[PDB]
Amino acid sequence: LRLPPWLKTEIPMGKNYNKLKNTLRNLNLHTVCEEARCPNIGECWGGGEYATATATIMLMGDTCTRGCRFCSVKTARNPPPLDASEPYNTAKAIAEWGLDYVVLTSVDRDDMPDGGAEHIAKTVSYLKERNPKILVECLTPDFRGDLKAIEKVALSGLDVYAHNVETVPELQSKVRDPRANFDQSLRVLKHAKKVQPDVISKTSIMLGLGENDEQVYATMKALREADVDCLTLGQYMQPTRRHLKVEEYITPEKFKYWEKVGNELGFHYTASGPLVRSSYKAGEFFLKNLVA
Ligand SMILES: C[S@@+](CC[C@H](N)C(=O)[O-])C[C@H]1O[C@@H](n2cnc3c(N)ncnc32)[C@H](O)[C@@H]1O
Ligand SMILES: *C(=O)CCCC[C@@H](S)CC
Ligand code: SF4
Repeated sequence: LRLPPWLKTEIPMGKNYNKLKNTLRNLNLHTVCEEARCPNIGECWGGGEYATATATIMLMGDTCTRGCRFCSVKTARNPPPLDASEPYNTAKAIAEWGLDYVVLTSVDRDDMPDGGAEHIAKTVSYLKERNPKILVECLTPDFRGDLKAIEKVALSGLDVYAHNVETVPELQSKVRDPRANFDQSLRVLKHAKKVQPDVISKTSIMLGLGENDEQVYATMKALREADVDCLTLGQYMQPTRRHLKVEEYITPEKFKYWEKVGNELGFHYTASGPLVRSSYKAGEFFLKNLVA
């Protein structure tokens, strides 16, 4: 039981924030920020000085078919069916908020035959046909290794394909649902490079789940062997008392250390920090390292 000082946040202020909160409920859309109970809700939904207010619309309802021990998203054996109007409503809300870069994610839908690859592809297609110059990033589930489902999402005009390994291979069984493993997540990023050679790969790992420095170095080196372009490192924070406890709060100095090691291995940009999540300032990192 430890409580750190550098992981403290603020109660969400509602200057430019209720516009996003009321838009998500007008279209009956969900977001991973509210379900996962992220502390960076105020920073991402409301730019302090000059930060475009962005969000992470979570598709296919607020209930996941999997039960990951680090995630607080609701889990049910059979979630409600797909909403056909979700891909169309998402494209309207994103263009309404004036975003030049958007990130989209969804819960795992193991009950769907394609796992929702067609539903995600229609959300990106409706969003790119409406605004061709907008940048889209998809935080895609593993689809249980369905190479056809991964191909359908990667060929939807996607700019950055994102799928997280979450933690080191030695902690896949304790942290993630058994339907997801380390080698499976790498085959999601590898196949996205084969089907779409000009795509940008991106993944996110979490620290504080019992991993050591030796295990983290081998994971990043294996990701570079998978030709993964981008990497994200962040401190795992306990969502609820029912979930996993934090094992070790990584110091901000060591968080900066892995940023240099990522630059050594050749990662196009390594975003590391205690509060750094997968989509945390993802558009700001795109403008600083992925142009030229
Ligand atoms: C809910 S997942 C959605 C992607 C997809 N459903 C999957 O997991 O394969 C979105 C992100 O939230 C993050 N997340 C959930 N709970 C977290 C926590 N307690 N601390 C840090 N990150 C968390 C995970 O890292 C994950 O990458
Ligand atoms: C608490 O740590 C949950 C963090 C959720 C991060 C979402 S908003 C983006 C990956
Ligand atoms: S797959 Fe795991 S991390 Fe993703 S929404 Fe479901 S329980 Fe949460």
